[PDB]
Amino acid sequence: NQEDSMIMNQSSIDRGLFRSLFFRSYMDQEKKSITETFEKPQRTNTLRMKHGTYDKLDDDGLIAPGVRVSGEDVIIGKTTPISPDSKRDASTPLRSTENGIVDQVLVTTNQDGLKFVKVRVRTTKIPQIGDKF
Amino acid sequence: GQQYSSAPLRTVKEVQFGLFSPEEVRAISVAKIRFPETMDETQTRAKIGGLNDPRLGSIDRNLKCQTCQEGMNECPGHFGHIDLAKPVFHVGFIAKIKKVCECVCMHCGKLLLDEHNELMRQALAIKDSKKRFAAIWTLCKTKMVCETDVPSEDDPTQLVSRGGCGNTQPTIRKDGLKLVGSWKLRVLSTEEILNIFKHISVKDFTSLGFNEVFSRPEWMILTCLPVPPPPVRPSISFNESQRGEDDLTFKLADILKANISLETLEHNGAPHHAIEEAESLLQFHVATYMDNDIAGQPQALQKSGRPVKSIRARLKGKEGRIRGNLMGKRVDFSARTVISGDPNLELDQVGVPKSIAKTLTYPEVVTPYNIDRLTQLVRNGPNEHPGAKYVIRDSGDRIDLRYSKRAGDIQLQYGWKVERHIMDNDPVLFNRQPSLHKMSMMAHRVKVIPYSTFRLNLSVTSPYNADFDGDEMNLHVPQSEETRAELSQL
Amino acid sequence: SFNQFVDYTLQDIICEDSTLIYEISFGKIYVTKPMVNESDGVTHALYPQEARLRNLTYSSGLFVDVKKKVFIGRLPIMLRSKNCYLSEATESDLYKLKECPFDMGGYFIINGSEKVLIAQERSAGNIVQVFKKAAPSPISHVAEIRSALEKGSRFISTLQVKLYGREGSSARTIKATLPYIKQDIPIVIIFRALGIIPDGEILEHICYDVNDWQMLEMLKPCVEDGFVIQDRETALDFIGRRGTALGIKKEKRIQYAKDILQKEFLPHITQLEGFESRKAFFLGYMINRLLLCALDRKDQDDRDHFGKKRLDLAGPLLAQLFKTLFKKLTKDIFRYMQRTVELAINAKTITSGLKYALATGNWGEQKKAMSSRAGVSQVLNRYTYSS
Amino acid sequence: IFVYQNNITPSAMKLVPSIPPATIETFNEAALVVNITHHELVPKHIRLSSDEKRELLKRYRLKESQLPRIQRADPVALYLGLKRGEVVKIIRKSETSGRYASYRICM
Amino acid sequence: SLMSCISVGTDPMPIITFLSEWGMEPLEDYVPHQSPDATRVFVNGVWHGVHRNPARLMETLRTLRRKGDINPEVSMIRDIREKELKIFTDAGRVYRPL
Amino acid sequence: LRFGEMERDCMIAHGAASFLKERLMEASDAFRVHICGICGLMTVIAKLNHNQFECKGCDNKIDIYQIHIPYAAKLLFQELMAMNITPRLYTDRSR
Amino acid sequence: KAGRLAEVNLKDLNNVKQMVMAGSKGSFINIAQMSACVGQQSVEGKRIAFGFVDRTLPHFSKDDYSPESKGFVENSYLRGLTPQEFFFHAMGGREGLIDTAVKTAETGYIQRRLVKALEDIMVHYDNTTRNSLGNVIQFIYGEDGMDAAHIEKQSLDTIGGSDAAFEKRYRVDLLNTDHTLDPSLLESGSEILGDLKLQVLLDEEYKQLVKDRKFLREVFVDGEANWPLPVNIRRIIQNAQQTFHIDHTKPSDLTIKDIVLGVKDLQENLLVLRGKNEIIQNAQRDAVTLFCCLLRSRLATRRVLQEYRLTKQAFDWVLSNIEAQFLRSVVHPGEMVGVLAAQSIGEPATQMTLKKVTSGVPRLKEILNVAKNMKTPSLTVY
Amino acid sequence: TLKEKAIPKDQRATTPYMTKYERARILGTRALQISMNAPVFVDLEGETDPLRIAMKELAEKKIPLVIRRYLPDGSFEDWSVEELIVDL
Amino acid sequence: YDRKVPSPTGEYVKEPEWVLETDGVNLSEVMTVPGIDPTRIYTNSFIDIMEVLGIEAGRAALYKEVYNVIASDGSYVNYRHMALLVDVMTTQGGLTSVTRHGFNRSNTGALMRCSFEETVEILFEAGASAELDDCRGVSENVILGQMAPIGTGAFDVMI
RNA sequence: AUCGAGAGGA
DNA sequence: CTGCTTATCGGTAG
DNA sequence: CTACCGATAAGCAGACGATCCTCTCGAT
Ligand SMILES: [Mg+2]
Ligand SMILES: [Zn+2]
Ligand SMILES: [Zn+2]
Ligand SMILES: [Zn+2]
Repeated sequence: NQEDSMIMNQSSIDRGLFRSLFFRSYMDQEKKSITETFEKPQRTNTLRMKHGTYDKLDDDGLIAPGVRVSGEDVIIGKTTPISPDSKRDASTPLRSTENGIVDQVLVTTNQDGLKFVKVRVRTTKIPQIGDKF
Repeated sequence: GQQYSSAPLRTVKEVQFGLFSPEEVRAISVAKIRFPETMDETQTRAKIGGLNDPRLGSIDRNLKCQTCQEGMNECPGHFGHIDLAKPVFHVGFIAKIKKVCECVCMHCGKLLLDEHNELMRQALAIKDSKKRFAAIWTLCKTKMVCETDVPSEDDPTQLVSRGGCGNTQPTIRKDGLKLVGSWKLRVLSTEEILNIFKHISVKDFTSLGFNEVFSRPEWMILTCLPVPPPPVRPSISFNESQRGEDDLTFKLADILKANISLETLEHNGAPHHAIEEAESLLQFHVATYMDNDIAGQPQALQKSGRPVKSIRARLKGKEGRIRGNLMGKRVDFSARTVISGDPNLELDQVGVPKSIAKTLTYPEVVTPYNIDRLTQLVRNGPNEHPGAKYVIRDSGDRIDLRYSKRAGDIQLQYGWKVERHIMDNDPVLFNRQPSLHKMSMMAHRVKVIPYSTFRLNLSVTSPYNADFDGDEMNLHVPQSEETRAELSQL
Repeated sequence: SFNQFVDYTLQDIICEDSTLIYEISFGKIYVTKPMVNESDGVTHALYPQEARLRNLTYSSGLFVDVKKKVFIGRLPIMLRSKNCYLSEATESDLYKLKECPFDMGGYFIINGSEKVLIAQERSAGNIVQVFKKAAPSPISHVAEIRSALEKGSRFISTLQVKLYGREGSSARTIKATLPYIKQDIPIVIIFRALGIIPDGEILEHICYDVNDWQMLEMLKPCVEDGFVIQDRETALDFIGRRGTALGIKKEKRIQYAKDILQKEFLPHITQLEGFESRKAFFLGYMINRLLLCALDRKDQDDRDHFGKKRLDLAGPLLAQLFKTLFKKLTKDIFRYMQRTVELAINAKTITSGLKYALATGNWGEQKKAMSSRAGVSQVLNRYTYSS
Repeated sequence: IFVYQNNITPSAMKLVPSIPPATIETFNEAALVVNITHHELVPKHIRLSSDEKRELLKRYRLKESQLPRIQRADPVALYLGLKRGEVVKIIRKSETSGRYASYRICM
Repeated sequence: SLMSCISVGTDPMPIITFLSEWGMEPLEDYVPHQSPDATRVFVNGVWHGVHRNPARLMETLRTLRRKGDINPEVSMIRDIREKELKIFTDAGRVYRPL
Repeated sequence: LRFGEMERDCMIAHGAASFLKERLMEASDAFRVHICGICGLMTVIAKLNHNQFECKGCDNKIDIYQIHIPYAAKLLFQELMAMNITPRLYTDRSR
Repeated sequence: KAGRLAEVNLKDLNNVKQMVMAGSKGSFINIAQMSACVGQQSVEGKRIAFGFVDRTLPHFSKDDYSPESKGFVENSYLRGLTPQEFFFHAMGGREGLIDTAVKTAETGYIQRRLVKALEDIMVHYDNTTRNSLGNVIQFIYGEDGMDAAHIEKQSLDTIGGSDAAFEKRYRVDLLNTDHTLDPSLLESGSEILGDLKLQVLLDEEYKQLVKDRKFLREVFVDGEANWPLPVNIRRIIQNAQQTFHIDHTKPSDLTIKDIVLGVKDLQENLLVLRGKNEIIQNAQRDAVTLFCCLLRSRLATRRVLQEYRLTKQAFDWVLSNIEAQFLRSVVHPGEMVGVLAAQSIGEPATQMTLKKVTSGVPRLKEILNVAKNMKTPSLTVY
Repeated sequence: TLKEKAIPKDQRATTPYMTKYERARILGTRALQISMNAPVFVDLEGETDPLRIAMKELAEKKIPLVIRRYLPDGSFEDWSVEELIVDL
Repeated sequence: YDRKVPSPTGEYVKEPEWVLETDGVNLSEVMTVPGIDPTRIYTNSFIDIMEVLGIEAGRAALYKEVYNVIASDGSYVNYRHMALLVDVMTTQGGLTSVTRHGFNRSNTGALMRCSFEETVEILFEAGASAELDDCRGVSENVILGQMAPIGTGAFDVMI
């Protein structure tokens, strides 16, 4: 506890002392004759997809809420059809460092008529060793 | 991860700074630079013989760099060049272009005060090219006329000879980019000054900070401008179907449009005057692609925003090339975490947390000594701590240890490299910024610990100047044994 | 601050230059309760909560009565303003609206993100200030006034009343720097320019005590630089000025000066014809303040005094924009008419010109050269209620 | 040694380097009232011979320029008369070692 | 701080039209040498002339303020030992209660 | 993580140079360019696998050398080249 | 005075006093402010100046220069600051925060410049000190060719002491039955009495010790003995008389030559500059000079034989040890001092945060600019 | 002209002691070779660390490396890891 | 002021002296005065000291101030470090500033002087005056990313 | 991924 | 809170 | 006496400004 440290009772930590929920939100739109699409991706002459597993996405290209996400797991599967010289991947993975459970998923539309999505992921965070106070 | 060179390899010894000649620029290049376009010759997505390519680097990850071959990750990018019809001033040298034009008169182009003056005699003998030019300037800035003849030093009369026609020399001023003076108005054209330096005697160069072969005033103002290659101005962004080029590419387009804005007035419909209006903008862009911080106007739109960059502000101090990417680079094999202090550690020790240990690696050569522990290390793999990822073979091929079919095997031969996790008692550099010392930069011993902090000894608190109030701290890991020495011995 | 910008400031900024060249002349403004016309659909009453989820802008439509009912654009509405609706809603109503009862709003909102307008602080105009100058400076004291109006465009005509020559330095002249001008003018010429000709009446506007000889002695060297110019007509004449100014003048440069002293020289007080003594007293008051600090009877003016500083808040903040934005909409209709000479309204300009500024920080649209950049409108911050 | 007691008109300083090999040094009396080399800070300066120069220049293996320099109109250097090439030796006292040798070529 | 607010800013016009209708000699008709016992009057830093006996002018102003007839925002700065009286109606001054 | 200019300076104090070349070459960027023995710049066309290095204009075939410098340096020198300045690199100790 | 009233009231079981007694955290001011009173707050040197022209806050009258009106907090942090007090204290605190964020700013501009001005300055090999051009700066690093790492503070006995106390200490007169080495101190002491070949060697010792005292006092006019110097002789001596376990009751086995011609031949072996030519070996002498004062000094026939009695076996070791340690203290050709010299000044520069002379980083800003525009100029005439 | 130079074995002005930097990269340059399965010139007393061996080889003066010490003018002095004294 | 000075008995006794302290500076005319000791008069203006008493006095005077900057704040930095800094300033001939005007024009190789403040121009005139960079200094070898002539790389190992 | 802004950590 | 440039003044030469 | 040249004094203008770090937002 020397030099601006402190010792924290683990026992108290476990009964609930400084425990916290943490929520994060992920977002996506479509296009700006050429429109982006929401779907669980595949190869498709694309051979430029992300690293993690899309396996948590159903058919709309989104995760369901009950599921559990961790590491490079894809959250929003979304493909973009390009001619040009088919469908190039534009999927947003879960944050490199983050983990936890999907809380709510919002499917809506914007002023222009774009398929619009907001995914909320939730983690519980316990007072760990290097946490500031 | 490169190739094999009949050309030897050697340390750089000397660095010579000079200037570009029309002779060089036109022979050093392979590109021609004709059209102000970039790509799509009527929709045709390729390269085009205009600005990007004709014997230069490619974009679609192709070895089509013209026998330059081999991979973007190899071709430095030759270069070509852009034929400026009308001569064009240089930006950073406006100061000196004036200065020299204040030291040399008109018509013949000759030194103003020879050895005949008994003060200039203290300039042609002094060492250094820098202080010499500062000496001459002080004397030949008052005197105007080229002089008839004219002493004779030393002594009485009447006179001797040297050569020249006695015309008056103007009082030159700075007007944005042009040079205008008064005689007793006439503006000094770029064509007018090039012709003054195209001649000029051989002992006129050396007399004032210049060189016969390396740098001439006839090169100081720009005959033929060099065109920088693609690896200096990259491409796309957020499309893969809707372009999105850099920004030095935009400014070269502005010069190219202005260059064949004059030839469409020389060999085509030719007005006599108000064509000087176009000579300012073609000079302005080469005066703005090289610098944009002087006086008058900045720049702005397109296909982008404002103002502008213009090389120099890639060079200027902090976050630019020298002080940001050369003197202090960002580097691999490093880690950062909040520190907390440990009394049950030894002074020279540093608690590296487990997950960081699984991340950072040290290349170890397979030597008959370590095999027994090193092969176990391959078998443990990049998940369990005393393990390893990446195994490097004879031909420099990369075994990724966290994918692949043969990874729960691998018989390690001699002289193979194996990148391993960090194990206990390895020597690592461990600093805290702001780094005020040697002693904010100390080697440490490793003991892999649980929990996410870097653990370190309370008595090493002082030389790093740290609290536990949330101070984060950096750690660097060597990669050569020699370095591993130079860490624990220095 | 936002309620004053809607319930009035909006009104009067519309007027003024609205009248056009027939007579397209603007009038009242009706302001809706926040709506959003979404594509292939109806006009919808957008509540706070809906805006944030949907990445929309909680803005209402402006309507303005034009002359020989019309949509001008969309104004971002400050929450718990005026009609965030909300500012009407009872506690129970708030929960059903899925909006927090502890929410106090502040913050309206753009592209679904909540945005706060940050109070800006500058030095107040229309105050007389005296400033003792450094050592290598020829001038010793300077009386400065950032004269600028309150209801009529944005003209910042800064005026300096300098007092050259150090203590010791012989003959301390006083000159003043006028706006459109180029050189400095002795004050005795300024007065004579306004219409006060006889000295003594000059020093009456300045010095307000017959006994006070010390000040009067201070002004003796000024008069000496005057009696080159001993009549009104020639006092407007010594505004020249210098090297070359067109050439063809005399009767044209006199009328040039005769405007600068009414339109530019102290733009407050007034800007019209029949006022000359209203200003010369004020000018005399400046000289009184400048010399009152040169005799060291009163202190040099404090720069950090909070009562001579003003805060530009969300209201008059939006004013700055709306003035500029409304004039760009105005001078677009003037150019649509020009090509007509035989609908027209570009409502997006005001709509997106407010949104852009309120989204970024660059308070002034696409120019950014206005160094207001300083993160005017920041992204709320909701880590804890107290923050 | 010229000993003027007020000032020199610049038309006179240009007739100084006009008689080689002889040298003339102009000295003001306001600068000569007290001896500067007597002062606490100033240590003893000792001019050395051209034969000892080469001895310094070879035995420390230096270049003409590479030596620490002293000014031509330097207060001490004027007091001993140093032309270009002429080097001084300076025996300053130090809290690290009793003595320390310093050298300055006159530029 | 907790108590502080920003001035919203009223129309200056009813103050002007009040003063000139309660003594207050306009600036044009002012003669400095024969009325030195004069408090000059400022409104948003505009010199609207001079007032003789401001003592009773003050207590009438302060009462109108405290009653409501003059917007309670408007600050009324009487200088005793400088012979000035300034009335400010700007939109940005910071004020507090007490 | 950035190994700042201020951080370099501490490694210099320690006299550890082999580490500073490790940190500024092996980590970060290292690049293998190709200089003309005569003209001195980066003109040489790397016709590798075919042994050819024919730098035209100077008509060089044999007198061409390989060097190890950071890509930032190559970026620096190119930028200078484009700004009409020759930053030449020479192979031998003497001039 | 209020402080020191609270200082001599804190009992020995008082924890705050105990951490101060340890030097672990805190000091006297910390005590004074917490228990007694927090004192007079200051902004820009001067005590709280008027804002409200002629008064500090509108809670006071004008022209009030008394203590509380101009920002003196009579109460301690335990007692509580008052309404006014608190704002005053706030005004002070704020300046602290302000200048900190402007100090490190001004320091890191110092530090960077220093570092960039010295940089390439290293030793080498000719043990001198030079830059990239090979333009020499120092001919011997730090004027003595010693690394600062090894160096330590050591009193120079020759510098202090009375002319009466000095002889007593150092003079060995064999021709003088009241100033000879007692036959209890030396094996030969009684036979050494008289002798004219050993009273030209002792007169050689005592005369150099007196040339030293006139030489040191000419250097250190301060009268200060204690000076940074390599090799701790005091500790080599304490190592000698505990390694060889010497009783202080039986006489030495040293000769008078052993000592006197010992120290003079060790002096020859304290190499720093090595060149066998005239000029180098002349600077070799002019680098060891202070450390040889100090060793004679110390050691001194009288010292060695009477103060800390030494045997011939021990003394030969001591002499061997000093030469050994001395060669370890030399700067290593290659030491980069450029940086090291900057770093050593730029670091405490950062650790400066707040009586008329300009001081601190602001001054240091003039010094490193060679400023013609210096704030506080001053003659100091004697 | 290549070449000379060079400064003979007689008249050595340089410290006969091995410098801490000379030591650190002697160990360094050897541990580079030791790590890479190369002949060892001492008996290995149960130590396996490639830098640990270079230390033992140094204690017994069995390292065949030769220092070139460069003096500003250009001159160099050659010293073997046998003539040099390790004393740090 | 307090002085420590030798008594005829041998010891240093405390002998207090009278010392005058001034708010102005003109050493050219103050030491020339009858009464004061013109072998002890000191100024806190090392710039004047230089001008009057020679470059070498300029050193120590500049040292005394670097010293008082440090020691006034209860710190001690070892002589060699200040003494180095000080002397770098002095060895060019006059008082060389630790700013871009001083030590950046001083004939040093361009690349090294690049990595400072006037980055671009330094390169420019280097192209104009045909500067030959020596490449034996620190920054030059950092730019080219090579074994820098520093400690370790000051010499060169062979077989 | 680049540029431009602000918020916070030591 | 600083170096460089321009203008003005006193001095010498024809 | 007038004109030219040199020297000094005053007035105007430039090139940087702690190190690293983590996040959020908007844009051709
Ligand atoms: Mg803290
Ligand atoms: Zn290529
Ligand atoms: Zn000619
Ligand atoms: Zn070439």
